[PDB]
This record gives sequence, C-alpha cells and structure tokens, in this order.
Amino acid sequence: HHSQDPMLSKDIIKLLNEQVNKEMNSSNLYMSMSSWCYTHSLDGAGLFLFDHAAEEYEHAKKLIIFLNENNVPVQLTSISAPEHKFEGLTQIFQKAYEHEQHISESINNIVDHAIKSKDHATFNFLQWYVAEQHEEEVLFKDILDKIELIGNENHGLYLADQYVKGIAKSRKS
Amino acid sequence: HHSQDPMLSKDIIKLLNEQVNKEMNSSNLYMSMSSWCYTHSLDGAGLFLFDHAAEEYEHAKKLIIFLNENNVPVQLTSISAPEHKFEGLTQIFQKAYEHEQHISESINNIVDHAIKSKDHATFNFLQWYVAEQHEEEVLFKDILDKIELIGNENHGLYLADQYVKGIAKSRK
Amino acid sequence: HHSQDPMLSKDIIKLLNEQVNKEMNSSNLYMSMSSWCYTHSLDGAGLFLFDHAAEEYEHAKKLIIFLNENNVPVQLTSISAPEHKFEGLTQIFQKAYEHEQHISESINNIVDHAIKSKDHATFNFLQWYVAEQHEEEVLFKDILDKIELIGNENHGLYLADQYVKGIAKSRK
Amino acid sequence: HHSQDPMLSKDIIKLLNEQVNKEMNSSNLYMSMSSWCYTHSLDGAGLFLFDHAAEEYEHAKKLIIFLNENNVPVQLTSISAPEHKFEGLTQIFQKAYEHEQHISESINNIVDHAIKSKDHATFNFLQWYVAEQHEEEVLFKDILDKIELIGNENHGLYLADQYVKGIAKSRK
Amino acid sequence: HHSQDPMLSKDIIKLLNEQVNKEMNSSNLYMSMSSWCYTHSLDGAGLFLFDHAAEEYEHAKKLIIFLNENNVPVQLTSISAPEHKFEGLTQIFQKAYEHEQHISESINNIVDHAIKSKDHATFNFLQWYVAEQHEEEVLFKDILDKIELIGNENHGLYLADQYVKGIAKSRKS
Amino acid sequence: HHSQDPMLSKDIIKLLNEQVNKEMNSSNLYMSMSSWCYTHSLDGAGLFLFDHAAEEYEHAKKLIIFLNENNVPVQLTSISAPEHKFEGLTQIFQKAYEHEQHISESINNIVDHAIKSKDHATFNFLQWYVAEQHEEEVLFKDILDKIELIGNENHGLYLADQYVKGIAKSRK
Ligand SMILES: [Fe+3]
Ligand SMILES: [Fe+3]
Ligand SMILES: [Fe+3]
Ligand SMILES: [Fe+3]
Ligand SMILES: [Fe+3]
Ligand SMILES: [Fe+3]
Ligand SMILES: [Fe+3]
Ligand SMILES: [Fe+3]
Ligand SMILES: [Fe+3]
Ligand SMILES: [Fe+3]
Ligand SMILES: [Fe+3]
Ligand SMILES: [Fe+3]
Ligand SMILES: [Fe+3]
Ligand SMILES: [Fe+3]
Repeated sequence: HHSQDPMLSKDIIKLLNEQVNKEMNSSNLYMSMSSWCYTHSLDGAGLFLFDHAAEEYEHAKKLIIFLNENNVPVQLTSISAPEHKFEGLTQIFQKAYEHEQHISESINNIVDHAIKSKDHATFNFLQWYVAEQHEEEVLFKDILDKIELIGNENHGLYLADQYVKGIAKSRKS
Repeated sequence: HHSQDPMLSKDIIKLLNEQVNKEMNSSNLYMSMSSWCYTHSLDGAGLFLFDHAAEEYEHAKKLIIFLNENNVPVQLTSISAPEHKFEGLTQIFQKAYEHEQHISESINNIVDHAIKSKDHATFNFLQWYVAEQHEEEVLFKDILDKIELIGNENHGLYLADQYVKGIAKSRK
Repeated sequence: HHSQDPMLSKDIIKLLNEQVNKEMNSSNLYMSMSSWCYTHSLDGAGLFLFDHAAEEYEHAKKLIIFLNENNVPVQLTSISAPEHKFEGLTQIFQKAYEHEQHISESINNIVDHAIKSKDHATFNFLQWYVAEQHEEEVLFKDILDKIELIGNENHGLYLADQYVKGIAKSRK
Repeated sequence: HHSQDPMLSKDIIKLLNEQVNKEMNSSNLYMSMSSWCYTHSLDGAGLFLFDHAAEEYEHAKKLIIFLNENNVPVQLTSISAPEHKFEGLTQIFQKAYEHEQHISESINNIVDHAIKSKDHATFNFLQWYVAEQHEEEVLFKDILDKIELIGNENHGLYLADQYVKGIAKSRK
Repeated sequence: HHSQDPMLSKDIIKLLNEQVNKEMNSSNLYMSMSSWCYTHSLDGAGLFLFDHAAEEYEHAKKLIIFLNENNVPVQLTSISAPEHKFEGLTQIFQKAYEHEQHISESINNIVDHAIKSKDHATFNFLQWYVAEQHEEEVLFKDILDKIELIGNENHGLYLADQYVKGIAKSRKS
Repeated sequence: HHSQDPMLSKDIIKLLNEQVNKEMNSSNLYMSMSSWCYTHSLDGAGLFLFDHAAEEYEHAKKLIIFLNENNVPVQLTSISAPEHKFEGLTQIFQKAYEHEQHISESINNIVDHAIKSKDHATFNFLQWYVAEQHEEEVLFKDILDKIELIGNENHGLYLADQYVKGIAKSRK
C-alpha cells in the first residue's frame, strides 16, 4: 500500500528532528544536574531541575506528535552522556542558563527558516514553543540572579536552595 | 559541607543505573517504532507505541527518584540510536515482544540481587515495577497474537490497526 | 495461525495447575462439611462453611485468570468424592484447620519456587493469595479455639453455632 | 440431639444431587474450553466461556442451598477430568451447544418427576433454573449460528471472536 | 480447655519479639532526644522527635497485633534507660540516623529469615514495615544533611530548628 | 545560648517523671496480660487489654508533653519486664484492678503535693488525668465483678470473654 509523502519540506524536517534530539539531550543534562544537587544536600534545586528535565521531555513529545501528524519520519540520534561533574550550585545555574539561551536561539532559527520557506503551518505550530521556552529562559535568569544575590557565605546555600524549592513547588500547582 | 554517603550497595547502584539507561533506550525504540507506523498509514499502532514510549520514560523517572532519595548518583550513559528499519507491523510487534521479555528478565535479575543482598527496601520498591512490566509483556503478547490471528490478507492490516487503536484509546 | 508459547516455566506451570485443582477439591470438601452441619441442626457452621467453599472457588478462578493471561493451558484433573462422614462440629473444624495448614504449606512452596527460579511476576502475583490464605488459616484457628472454649455440654453446641453464624454474617 | 429428616422424597433427592454434580462437571468443561480458546488467540471466546463456567458453579450453589434448606445431604461424587483437546472454535461451540441441550433435557426430567410425585415446592423452586438454562441454551445456539455465518476464511475467526467478546462484555 | 499452638516457627517468633522490644527501645530513645531539644530551646526538633517516638510505638503495636493473631506469646523484656546526655542538634541526628540504619538492618534480617524458612505470610505482613522504615531512614538522612548544610554559626541553629519544625507539622497533616 | 530553667519545683518534677515511668510500666503489663488472653482463646479480654495498654501510653505521652512545655527534662528509667505468669482470667482482672488502685493512689499523691506546693498550674493540668483514671478504675471494678458473677462453670469463660469484647468494641 502507498502512504502519502511527508507534508513538510526537507529543511524543516531536518531542523525539527534536530530539535527533538536537542530536547532529549536537555532532559538528560538536567537529570544529571538534578542528581548532583540531590547528592550534595540541595534537594530544592534537585527537585526543580528534575521537574524541568521532565518538562523538556514533554516538549520533545509535542514535537514528535507534530512530525507523526505530518507523515514525517522521526530520526532519533544517539543521545550523548551528560556532564556529571559540577563545581557548585552557582556553576550549575550558570551552565543551565547558558544552555537555555542556546535552546532559545535554535528555536528562533527554525521559526526564521519557516518564514523564509513560507511554511506558515510550522510557524504557527511553533508559537506555543517560543512562548514556553522564553518563560523558561527568564526563570533560569531569575534563579541565577537570586543565587548570586544570596551568595554562599554562612547559610546562603541553604537559603538559595529553599528559594528554588519554593519555585518548584509553586509550579507543580 | 558533608553530604551522606549513598544508602544502597555498589552492586545494586550499578544495576539500577543500568536499568534507568535501559528504560531511556526502550522509550527511544518505541518512538522509532511509533513513527514507522504513522508514516505507513498505521496511526492505531502509531498511537499505541507512542503512548507506550512515554510510559517507559515514566518508569525511568520513578527509578531516578528512588536513586535521588537514597543519595545515589544517577549515571546516565550515551543512549545508542534505536533501530529504524522495519519490514512490517508483524515484525515490529515481534521485536517489541522480544524486547519486553528482555526487560522483564533484567528486572528479575535486580530483584534477585536485592534478595541476595538482603536489600529489602529495594525489593519492596521494585514491586510496582515488576507488576507494571508483567502487564506490559502480556499486552504485547496479546497484540502480537491478534495481529497474527487477523493476518495480512485483504484489509487485514486495517483491522489489526483499528484493534490496536481501540486498546490505546481505552488505556488513556 | 501462530499463538505464543506459555510465558511461565514448566515447573511453575505444574505447581500452579496443581494448586487450581487443590482449590477445586477444597471447595468440594467444604460443601460436604457444610452439608453435614446443615443436616445436624448446625446452620451457623453450615453457612460459614458454605460461604468458605464459594471463596475457595473464587481463588481457583483468580489462578485460572493468571494462567490464561500467561498463555498457560489450564489442566483440570479428575475429581474424587470429598469425605462425607463426620463425627461432630469439633472434628470438622479440626480437619478443616489441618486442611488449611496444608493449603498454606503448598502456597509457600510455590512462592519459594518462584524465588528459586527468579519468576518475580509470579511471586508478585501470589501476594494477595498468601495474605488471604493466612487470614483464612487464622480464622479457622480462632473458630476451633472458640469451639473448645465453649464445649459440647448443655447448649454449648448451640452457643458455638451462633458464634460461627455471627462470623459468617459479618464477613458478608 | 435429634435433627429432622429430609423434607424431599428419595427419588427427587437423587435427581437433585445428580444435577449438582452435572453443574460441577459443566463448570469444569467450560473452564477447559475457555483455556483452549485463550491459548489459541481467542480471548473473546475465552472470556465468554470462563464467565459461563463461573455461572454454572452459581447454579450448583443455588441447588445446594435448596438441599441444605430441606435437610437433604449433598452427595458430591467423583467426576472425570474435562476434555482438554479441541479442533477449533466451531467444534467447541458445537460441543457446548450439544452439552447445553443435554443439561436442558436433564432439568426437564427433574421437573417432570416433580409433577408426577406432586412435589410442587420443588417444581416452583426449579422455575428460575428452567428459565435461565433456556436463555443459556438459546445463547449458545445464536453464537454457533453466528460462527458458521462468519466462516473461517481470512480474518473470519477474528470477527467471530470479537462478536463473542461483545456478548461476554455486555452480559457483564 | 486446649488453645491452638503458635502459627509461626520458633526462630520467627524470637525475631519478631526482639523487634517489638527494639521499637519500644527506640520510642524511649527518641522521647529522650526530644526532651533534650525542648530543654535547649529547640522545640522544632523537640516536636519532630516526639512525634517520631510515638510512631515507633505505633510500629510496636502493629507487630504485637500480628503476634496476638498468630497465637504467639509476646515476650516484653526490660526496656533499658535511654541515653539522656547529648552534645548538640547535629550529634542527636547523627546518632538518630545511625540508629535508623540499625533498625533497617534488623528488619532485613527478619525478612531474610522469613524467605529462608519459607514463611511467606510473615514475609508479606512485613512489607508495610520495610516501606515505612525506609521512608523514616531517608527522612533522618535528609534532616542530617540539612543540619550540616545550614551549620550553627550566628542563627544557623534557629534556621535548622525551624526547618525541622516545618517537617513535623507537614507530617501531622 | 541560655535556655530557661525548669518552671516546676524539684519535688513535682520528681513525682511527674516517676509517673511517666509508671504509665510506661502499666502499658507493658497490659500488653503482657493482653497476650496471655489471646494465647488462651480469650480474644475478647485480649482486645480490651491491648486497647487499655495503648491508652496508658497515651497518658504517658500527655505527661511528657506537659514536662516538655515547662522545660522540665524527661527522665526515663529502665522499665522492668512485666509479669507474664497468670493462672486465669479472674486472676488477671484481680491483678489489673489492684494495679489501677495503686495508680489512682499515686495520682492522688501528686495532686496532694501540688496543693502543698501551691502549684496550681500542675493541679489544674492533672484534672483530666484524675478523671480518666477514675473511669478506668471503675471499669476494671465492673469487669472483675462481672467475671465473678458469671463464674467459670460450663461456658462461663466464653460468656465473660464475649462481655468484655462488647465493652472493648463500644469504647473504640
Ligand atoms: Fe527549555
Ligand atoms: Fe525547551
Ligand atoms: Fe515495559
Ligand atoms: Fe518496563
Ligand atoms: Fe473482511
Ligand atoms: Fe483457604
Ligand atoms: Fe485458599
Ligand atoms: Fe447451562
Ligand atoms: Fe445450567
Ligand atoms: Fe524507624
Ligand atoms: Fe521503625
Ligand atoms: Fe489507668
Ligand atoms: Fe492511668
Ligand atoms: Fe448457659
């Protein structure tokens, strides 16, 4: 039996598949960052980063759904072993923030390519993703700022960890 | 500051970390099988397999949580790319069933090692996982049986795909 | 058309089929014990034992369901007439208590074999069964204790029957 | 202490005890047939026959209750193991339909003897049983008819098993 | 009149009785640790340890119920005077955590013996206990970690005590 | 940091700490009596005594709370093992009633010392305890009276055990 061809162009297909793989990669990175926090008495940051890892996987699934719907083969690559050694809470959120900036940038590139190729169905689909990613980028910016403001003298790490705990719990519900 | 050592033994740690990586790998395999179905007009199997991949990732997450709680470092390794070449619906479910068998065996192994080690916190923890995995293996056995019963004569693939669709919809 | 092979090992299959048959036999025994009580003015004990017979059959059915889901042929053997001659209430519950001990022993043996062969799906499945059987065994122990405490003298049989009647009714 | 004699006549007692054992044997037969279907990818027929087996045991229980109520000893006899080898779905339902006919005939025989011996208490009690057995016999005729109508060509077996599955589920 | 013999084997009987006595002993120890905290201005830790003492007694009662049900005589031994002198909050939770590890270990020994002797009714009964004890062990690990993270410079003891207070109140309801 | 001194006098502290240890001891005694009953077919008395031991521990806890609130160190001493040798139901309740009498006397002593010391915070606090203890002593007097009224002739022990069971059930 004959099935219909992919409904998206080859360039967009490639970019969307790469984005699926990026989100999968992010999910692993944040799981690893989470584990570091949990094994260093920072269960607030642990929980936040675990829940964030899970959310990145939710993004990957939403992208896959769109690919499936459009008759586009999903091409899952080898996911690389995440960084597992970190210096401290500040370095983790510095790295995480830099990571989210890169994700934001790669999204902008797909959206820009959708415009250039006049693929406005893909442009429209991506809007929820642009919005949620921007909110995520701002949140990491905000936590990094707060970690820097608190500092890690006496019980500063405890305070910073409880602040992050409060954010994680407030976002569950 | 001093953080408490891992609360689990080195052997158990190794086995549980390995299992996390196995579930991640299963999730990718099923998304790959799911996409093969969708791109070959089998959105019923496609749906079922997608939903099953997401469930494998849920098992991965619950394993991670248990490691985190026991102060055990989570050791995520490179996840090799899943196979993407399939001959048909029957082959996908034959591969899927053999896969669930291997996953069931790997779980039995950990549970047995927990018993050897007298680690009954881990034994107790793994019980939902043993249960849920058995349900999964049965389900794949049942679907495989049904695909084979229907066969691939005139509109047989359609009937099989509708059947799997019904199951996917009833489980969510 | 091709159906999948049984999902359990030969020895587990054998033990589990033997157990289905033990439960079927138990139901027969308890019906006959129940009838003896009913024809000897002991309707309270009759009711208790009738309801317990029915629950043995429920256990047989739950085992059969598990055999079905694992693609295991259920092999029912010949039924031999249950013992039908009894001496009195005390003897019936003595025999019953001893029978329940034997049922507990045979379950423990299946569970122990599940561990030895690392069949943790079966081990996990049998847990409700281990728990319910133990509750049944404790109950027969309790009733036998009470029958002895009360005695056979001067409306003692009436009081013991009313006691067992109360238990039967409260378990509905 | 003196207990009252059986309230039914010896011939009626005999026929009623025979009937209890026939229902026990029916339960066994249908469990075996059910298992056959389950192990040959016919879970729809499997479920139907399992549920029907359990209902035959319910019939046995209600007859036993009536014997208990009339101070009649229940005499459970030895029964051969049920047939376990079958040729296919059609053969199973042919055998089952022939079996339901025999049960129907056996009930009519008891009812007729109740009329002849002026045992109208027993006649009255058996009316629920006559009505339910008739409904069962009709159901088996209908399923057998539908199986032959569908046939065994390509996916006919699947369509037939799905039809029986819908009946099983709708009967609760 | 004749009563039925115990339904459990002599080895399991002995182990279960010893476990009842261990839980009773724990209850006293935690009452004593609680009193120390209350008399040293640490009412948060005071409350937590008091509620925990009470929970250990709940465990002992559940074990006794099972013994009673099985016609096994309950053999209560002399309960020894608990440690009453402690150095500080950190030492108390270090001791408590070490204590919970020992309890966890003794449970594993009973469960292991149940398997060896094929006593699967006892194996099954003990599962709630394995689960609750593991949760307790993890909780003490978590509090010890947090006490160490906070430290006791300036008002660190106050912060640590309020953290424990929050845990105690959240577990009541 | 400086923590405030105890808010109670040394004599009161001594008496209240002693009372905590007395309640702990009572709890163990009653669990011991409770187990004697259960192991001798008296699950009614067994239940009642178990429930009463748990209540003695509740009194211990409320005393501890009051000491904690007043910044008084709690001084738990070695709790001697309770007696385990009993001759029968009557002896257990004879011992139990004499025990509750001694506990009532010990409470009266503390309350009297509170009055001598003008410690009316403690006097006021102890009022629920005086009340609840009196109710307890009456109850044991009532049960002892009833056990003795029933006596131990043919099924008398059963009737007494059922009576105490009713009380236990009505109080929870
Ligand atoms: Fe993101
Ligand atoms: Fe993202
Ligand atoms: Fe699975
Ligand atoms: Fe799995
Ligand atoms: Fe067709
Ligand atoms: Fe039983
Ligand atoms: Fe049973
Ligand atoms: Fe019928
Ligand atoms: Fe019938
Ligand atoms: Fe504990
Ligand atoms: Fe504990
Ligand atoms: Fe008292
Ligand atoms: Fe008192
Ligand atoms: Fe009397």
